[PDB]
Amino acid sequence: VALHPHDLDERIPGLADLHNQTLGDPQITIVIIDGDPDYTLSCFEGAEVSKVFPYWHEPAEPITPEDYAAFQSIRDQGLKGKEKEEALEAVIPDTKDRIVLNDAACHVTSTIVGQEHSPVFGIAPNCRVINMPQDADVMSPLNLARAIDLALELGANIIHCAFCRPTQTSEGEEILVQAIKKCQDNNVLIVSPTGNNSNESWCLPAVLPGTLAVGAAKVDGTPCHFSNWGGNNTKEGILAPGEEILGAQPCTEEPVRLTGTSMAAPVMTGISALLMSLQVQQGKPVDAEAVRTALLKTAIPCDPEVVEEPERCLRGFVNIPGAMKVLFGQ
Amino acid sequence: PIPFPAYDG
Repeated sequence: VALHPHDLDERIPGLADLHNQTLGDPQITIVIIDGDPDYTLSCFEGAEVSKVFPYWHEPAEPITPEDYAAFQSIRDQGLKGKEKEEALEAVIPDTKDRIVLNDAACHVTSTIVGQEHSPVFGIAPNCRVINMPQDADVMSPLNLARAIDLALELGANIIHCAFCRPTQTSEGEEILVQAIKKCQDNNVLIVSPTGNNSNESWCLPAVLPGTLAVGAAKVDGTPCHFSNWGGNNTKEGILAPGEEILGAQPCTEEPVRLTGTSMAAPVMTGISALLMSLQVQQGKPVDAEAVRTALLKTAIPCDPEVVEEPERCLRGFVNIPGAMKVLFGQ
Repeated sequence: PIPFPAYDG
């Protein structure tokens, strides 16, 4: 029986049992590199969250509730594609792109640290979360590397990198590669999404060695058609719930369900946070690489008779119960 | 328009 009923218990075998053992520990710090979330929401009341704005950015003009209202109205109407961007352009041309970021940062941050009994109950609500907004080229590898270095200095155990910088290969700028290696050398996990390009292009940092790449799964566990895959996405990535994931949006207590690898990544950041929290609770040392390799090696591969291209599932669907066996002997 | 972070469709 689940002591902390979570929306993803039925889609994620072993989640409920893991929540019965922990909701996170404050000694585990997650730094989220994304936009600027809304801490006034009740899902963050009592959450140990704080913002650190990179000092080398000039802060952007605040965004009016009205602009957020406009964005959400166009979403609620279910407009999509060209029609959606013509709508956004007509009412909020100068803030549409920042709102996309900030909105997603709300959703992602709540998926991770949302407090129980609020509108959004996240995976790891008792962990310490530092948002590092990039609201103020901003996805350039230089700037992500700089952000990463700071996240380490801030004491990150996990760095959730919400960003996808395009690439047609596994090569990224060396500065970013060095930043990822630096995370491995310091026992810090980096999670990031594989992207929603349907393999028309790939993403940095997902495809760089060292990162935990995350792909998006449907409700039934099969991979979403748009979720990028192949190369290092497959070798070092894992599939997790990505469709219809519940989360927050700014300025309103009403939550919204979103779809994408950006919504699957946070779930894995959360699951990883709990596995690390459990190490602390049991006096074992915190070990990011053990957690990452445990998740990868126990991931369940898709059935070739159900999914046409199994490599789309990357190493496989997240398998908490296997992870628990490897790390804790359960 | 790239369908990231949230996919429409």
